[PDB]
Amino acid sequence: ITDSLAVVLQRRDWENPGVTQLNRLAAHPPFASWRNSEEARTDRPSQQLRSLNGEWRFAWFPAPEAVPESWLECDLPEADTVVVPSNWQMHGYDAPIYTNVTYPITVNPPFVPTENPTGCYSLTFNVDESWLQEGQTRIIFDGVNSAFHLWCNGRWVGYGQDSRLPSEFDLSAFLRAGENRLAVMVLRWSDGSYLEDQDMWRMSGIFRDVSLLHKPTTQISDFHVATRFNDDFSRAVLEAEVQMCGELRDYLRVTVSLWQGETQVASGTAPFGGEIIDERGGYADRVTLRLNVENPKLWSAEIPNLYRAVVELHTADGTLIEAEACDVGFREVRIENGLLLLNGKPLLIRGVNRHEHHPLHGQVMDEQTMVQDILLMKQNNFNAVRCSHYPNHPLWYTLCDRYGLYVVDEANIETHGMVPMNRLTDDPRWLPAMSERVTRMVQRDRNHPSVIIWSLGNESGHGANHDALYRWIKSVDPSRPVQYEGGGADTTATDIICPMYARVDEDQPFPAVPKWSIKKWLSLPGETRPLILCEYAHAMGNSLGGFAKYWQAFRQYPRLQGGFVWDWVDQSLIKYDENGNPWSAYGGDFGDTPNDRQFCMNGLVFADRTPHPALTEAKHQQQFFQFRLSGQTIEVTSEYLFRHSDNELLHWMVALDGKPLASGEVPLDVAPQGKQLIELPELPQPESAGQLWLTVRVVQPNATAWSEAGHISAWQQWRLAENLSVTLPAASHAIPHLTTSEMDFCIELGNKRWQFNRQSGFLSQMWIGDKKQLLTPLRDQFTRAPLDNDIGVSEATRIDPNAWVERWKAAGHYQAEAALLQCTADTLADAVLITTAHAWQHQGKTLFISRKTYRIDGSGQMAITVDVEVASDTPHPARIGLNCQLAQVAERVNWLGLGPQENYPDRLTAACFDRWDLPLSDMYTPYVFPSENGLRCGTRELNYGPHQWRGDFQFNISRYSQQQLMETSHRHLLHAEEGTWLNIDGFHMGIGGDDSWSPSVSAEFQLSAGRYHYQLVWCQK
Amino acid sequence: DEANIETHGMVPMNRLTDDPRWLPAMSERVTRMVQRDRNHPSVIIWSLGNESGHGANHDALYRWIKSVDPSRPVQYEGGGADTTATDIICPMYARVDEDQPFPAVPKWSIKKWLSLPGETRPLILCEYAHAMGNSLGGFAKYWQAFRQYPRLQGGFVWDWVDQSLIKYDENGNPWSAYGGDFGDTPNDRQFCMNGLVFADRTPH
Amino acid sequence: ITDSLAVVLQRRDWENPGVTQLNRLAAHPPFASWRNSEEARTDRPSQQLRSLNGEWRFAWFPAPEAVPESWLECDLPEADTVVVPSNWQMHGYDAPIYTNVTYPITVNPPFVPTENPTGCYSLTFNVDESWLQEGQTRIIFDGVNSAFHLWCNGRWVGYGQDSRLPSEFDLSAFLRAGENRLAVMVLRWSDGSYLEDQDMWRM
Ligand SMILES: OC[C@H]1O[C@@H](O[C@H]2[C@H](O)[C@@H](O)[C@H](O)O[C@@H]2CO)[C@H](F)[C@@H](O)[C@H]1O
Ligand SMILES: OC[C@H]1O[C@@H](O[C@H]2[C@H](O)[C@@H](O)[C@H](O)O[C@@H]2CO)[C@H](F)[C@@H](O)[C@H]1O
Ligand SMILES: [Mg+2]
Ligand SMILES: [Mg+2]
Ligand SMILES: [Mg+2]
Ligand SMILES: [Mg+2]
Ligand code: NA
Ligand code: NA
Ligand code: NA
Ligand code: NA
Repeated sequence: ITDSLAVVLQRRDWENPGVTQLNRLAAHPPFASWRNSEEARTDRPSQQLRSLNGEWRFAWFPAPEAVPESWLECDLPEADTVVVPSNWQMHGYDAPIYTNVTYPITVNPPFVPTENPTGCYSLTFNVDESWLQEGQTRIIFDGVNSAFHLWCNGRWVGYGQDSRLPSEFDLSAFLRAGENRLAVMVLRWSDGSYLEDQDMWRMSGIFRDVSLLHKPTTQISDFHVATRFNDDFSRAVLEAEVQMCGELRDYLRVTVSLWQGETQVASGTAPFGGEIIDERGGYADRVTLRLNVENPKLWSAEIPNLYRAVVELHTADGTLIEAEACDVGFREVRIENGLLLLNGKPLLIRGVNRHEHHPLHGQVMDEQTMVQDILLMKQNNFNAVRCSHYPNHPLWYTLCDRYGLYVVDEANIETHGMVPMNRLTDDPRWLPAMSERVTRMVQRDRNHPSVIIWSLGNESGHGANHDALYRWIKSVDPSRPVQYEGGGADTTATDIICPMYARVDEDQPFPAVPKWSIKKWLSLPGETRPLILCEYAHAMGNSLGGFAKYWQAFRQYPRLQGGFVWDWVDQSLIKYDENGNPWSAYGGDFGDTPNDRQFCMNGLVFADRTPHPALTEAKHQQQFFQFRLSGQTIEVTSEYLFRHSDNELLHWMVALDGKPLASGEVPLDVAPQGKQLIELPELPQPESAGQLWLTVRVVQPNATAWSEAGHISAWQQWRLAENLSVTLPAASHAIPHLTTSEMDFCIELGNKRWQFNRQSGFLSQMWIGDKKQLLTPLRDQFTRAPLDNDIGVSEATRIDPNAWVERWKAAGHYQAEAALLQCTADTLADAVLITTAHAWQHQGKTLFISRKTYRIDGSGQMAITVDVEVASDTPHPARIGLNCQLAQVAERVNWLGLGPQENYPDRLTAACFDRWDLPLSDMYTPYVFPSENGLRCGTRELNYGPHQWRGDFQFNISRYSQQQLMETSHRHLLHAEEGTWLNIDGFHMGIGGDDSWSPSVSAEFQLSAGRYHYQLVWCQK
Repeated sequence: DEANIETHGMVPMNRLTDDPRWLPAMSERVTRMVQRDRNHPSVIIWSLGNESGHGANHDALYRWIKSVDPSRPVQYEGGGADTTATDIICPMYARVDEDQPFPAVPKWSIKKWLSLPGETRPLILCEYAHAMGNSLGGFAKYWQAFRQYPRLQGGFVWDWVDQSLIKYDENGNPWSAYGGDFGDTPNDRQFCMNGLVFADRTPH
Repeated sequence: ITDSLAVVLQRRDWENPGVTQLNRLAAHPPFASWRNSEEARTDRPSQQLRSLNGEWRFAWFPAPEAVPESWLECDLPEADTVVVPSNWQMHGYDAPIYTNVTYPITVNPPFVPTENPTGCYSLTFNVDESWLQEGQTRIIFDGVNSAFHLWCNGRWVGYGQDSRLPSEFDLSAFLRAGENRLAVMVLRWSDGSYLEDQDMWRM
């Protein structure tokens, strides 16, 4: 009766910040309750641990109040069978929502909306009775979003809040032998929601594991590990504190053993009872052991050396009651003199922020995925990750511990949508709620070596609640520093200056919470902390421009110790078309309102875990080896702090315009932070004209746990020389033949023919034989299909006048009208010469002026010359080039320039100058939300079909016009056009990326010169 | 002004104070006081309570106040009288010249305490000169020290009035009662009597 | 029904450190709500402020569970008339205890003892309706030791812990014009007790 919904729901615990849990047990590190040492030791699987994951019964309701009492007793008829864990929105029950800042619900804390989607989960299962006899049996919910009530065998059990941490309950008193039934009522909204405003998809359900744990009545209730070292790390002290629950008896003992794989390194045994702590005594129920270790093996992202620790609770006679264990890593994290140190050295964080997201599973995680991520990261030179913005699936930590990644554990608190942001955080009333959120995380994760920094959450302003919490940790766990960006990134609540989106050299002086250039920030009067950006280089779409600027600063300023890119994967979901075709969806794609469109897409990889081109730039900028070239010597520098170049091969090679003339292989031998000199054999001195370039690569001969054999970890290239061509084109036996008409001019030469329309002034068509070559005339082009960055947050409804796109639009760039100023033809002794002049205008203003010359000789080549003038008072144009639609369509693309991936002016350091050949398809970048893409710069020769272009330009080539791209919102809606679209740019604006909601392209990358010149050569084979 | 928190009987004393679980409870206790009394000029120091050992909960609370009300210092004696949780060294019952070196929470002579390596805070005894019955011997010793050492800024005597209650004899005669006088068990007898004045407010 | 003891006491909020209050308003400095400057200025007395101190009706029980639902509705027969504020031990209801360090009860947080002396206080009073028309009306307990539940006109209102600070509740929705009745159930032990071990008389 009191177990009745009617009654339980009476209280509406989900609308009371004062109630965050009911009868939930206390937090702690991971238990298995092994009943055998070896097992625990070898991390086998414990039988006192049982998963309840699988098929369950589900039913959905628009509101809690609509639930039926029967439910408690009996399963429903209309119930469905579902797999757990999972997100109900992923099963079509309701929609997933995608907002960033704005709360999905109405802001009226601590009130949630009357219509609050309820998910009734139920499960019937059997229990061994042996369990029922002795010991304790509890259930564990690794993750339930957002809040929920629980019943067992018809009996009300408890309540819980905080979608990201475990919830435990003692079932011991509700279990019957044999068949039992669980009834979990889960709710979308709760007061907890107010603390969970992360910019992610808003979902719900039992998205994390469910289990049962059988523990002895007298058991290990908790334990902590700590390492201490001597000044040189030649000796450590493992110190373990253990707490027990149960019946205290003098024959109880505890043994802690340290293992190095097969070897037992140290052991210690003792009886309960601590040292005096105060006037009343000590902890009778605790005990602390101290193990000494000589020449311990240190743990690091570079070399995750691990040890295993075993905690055995037993009697004096030797009888074991139970065992617990964990992996241990010897490392010391400390901030000293402005620097963040690890094991004595100063780190350089090559980090990234990462959400728990699966295109198919929603927020549900699994080993497989996790590992994928890890491997990728490692493979791309990352060494750290930030749990944006809640505690992760437990397994994660282990993996990181094992694989080697620095981690920032972050509390599940974001109140982004409040106003002002710290409205809650500065309120005592919410303190307790917040507290729970921090404390619990700590208790759970504190023994993992990979965790090196605690974080109080994200975007929640700065409030006293923070200060208090910050302090709490400090007292409880002094082994790791604490950071928090809210309220200015340098408050009393952070041990590190951890801004987000601060620029390298430019200040953004917002009131109250200005973002200084990072170099300046460091030097403010009185400032002494290290600086690490919690978020930077917004990777939304075609982005990452400027990345190198950061890396360079990082490398030059000691106190700038890196940052975490934003972010790992796109938060895109799959949908299907009627043909059962899957496609990537984003904000509003589920009729979800309100929503933030593509904003959920900012990763370096696609949800499927396929890389965006940007990834490469990252990998390159983050390499662990740095090169210097001096004469014939290569200087190599190691950015490793702990390892030696023991799996490194250096391949080098020389080529002339793509023609390889020499290669070499040299094994690396460099100590962490050391230098290696590399002597080059005498280099070739070709006569032929061209550019001589040197290229080095670093290879990993042997595979690793995270990499294959032959992995490339670093590269670098240099231009050795140049041999200017002083040659002359041999004579032609003939010369083109001009032919006027009213409409045009005709140039003929053999099978070749070119035509220029006299009204438009453009080269309208050209033939080879009887084959027309263009579907569209060759013309000047000044715009681009806006990048995400070009758009920012401008919306049709709510336009952002400073967005590039906005300006371009307003300027009429997108719709200016060309006007022939002049067009003439002339016959020279050795060729035909055409000259034109056009003007683009808009509303009486002249934006650009394009003056060209086309000169066709007897060799059949057409040389083009372009000179443009840009009004100083118009917004710098996205680009300056030409375009046309070629009638032909080929398989491959071959060029001599920067490659092979997409590269832009402010994003091309990772690219190499060579000869590339790819399939047309590869020249396209399937950004979910479409825009200008696939460009390659620094090109000297381009070949497609019978065509060849020469000069010095950048280009792109695909089947989609810029207009198409510009007019389509999803990749899945593009359809190839008739021939091949080609854009050849003399110049192209940068892409930016410092952030995606303001103009982020640096001046050096803007087309602000006023006058531009370029030349080109076109021919056929 | 002192928060309503004493866990004296725990064991060890900070059993609760060092537990997150009790944090919220404790919090309420502090926060609320502050919100209520902060505008009174007479209040010049906030105190986190009494005899509850020293626990993280304390640190957090200490900090909270500091942030919210920077106008007054915060003190707390628990756990040694000189923890990170107090702006002042505020022991109770430390002697003028003699040290009482209890393990973990020794009570140094107050003159010595001041000079410990690294110590810089002022010292004010939160409790001293136990006025139980025929007492107060030695009082002058303190006063003199106080007067001679700048950093010794005084203290609060323990305590004002006797905590005695009235009872009646059969002749309807009233009489002062103490521990166990109500059959109350267990009890601490006269210990409730340590004032400078009698409950009626008549001076000792 | 949900206002029923049977139901309310179900939860045993007094044995849960997680629950320290229910529907209690937020803390703040002292208000009078003067409606005239001068008054406030000269610290006169505000009429938006009313004392409920005086004679009330009291009844004592060895345990909460022993209370009678009737109580909610109707005053008791065996109820006594008492002055408030006051300490029930001072009226002979039970004994005052004098321990210093040692807890008066058994140490088993957050558990309190089954026999936990309950004091049922009740009060019937009249409310001007003008108050009932506009504005907000709340009640204020300057001090209740140690924990307690509250009802107004038969309706369950809230809960509170911490014997030394005020507890406030908005009555606005439970008041009727004219006659109203308050029912306050007060408890000796509560989880709060674990935080109130001062060496003083336990009342
Ligand atoms: O990828 C989204 C990021 O948004 C930033 O917040 C911006 C927000 O995008 C913008 O709409 C608003 O005008 O300004 C905010 C600046 O605080 C976040 F800060 C990032 O962490 C991402 O969520
Ligand atoms: O007036 C009583 C005072 O007792 C002190 O505590 C003593 C206690 O009296 C004694 O029985 C025990 O052995 O040692 C305690 C020392 O911590 C208090 F500290 C004072 O504040 C008074 O309560
Ligand atoms: Mg709640
Ligand atoms: Mg956000
Ligand atoms: Mg309680
Ligand atoms: Mg005491
Ligand atoms: Na640096
Ligand atoms: Na985003
Ligand atoms: Na002095
Ligand atoms: Na006393």
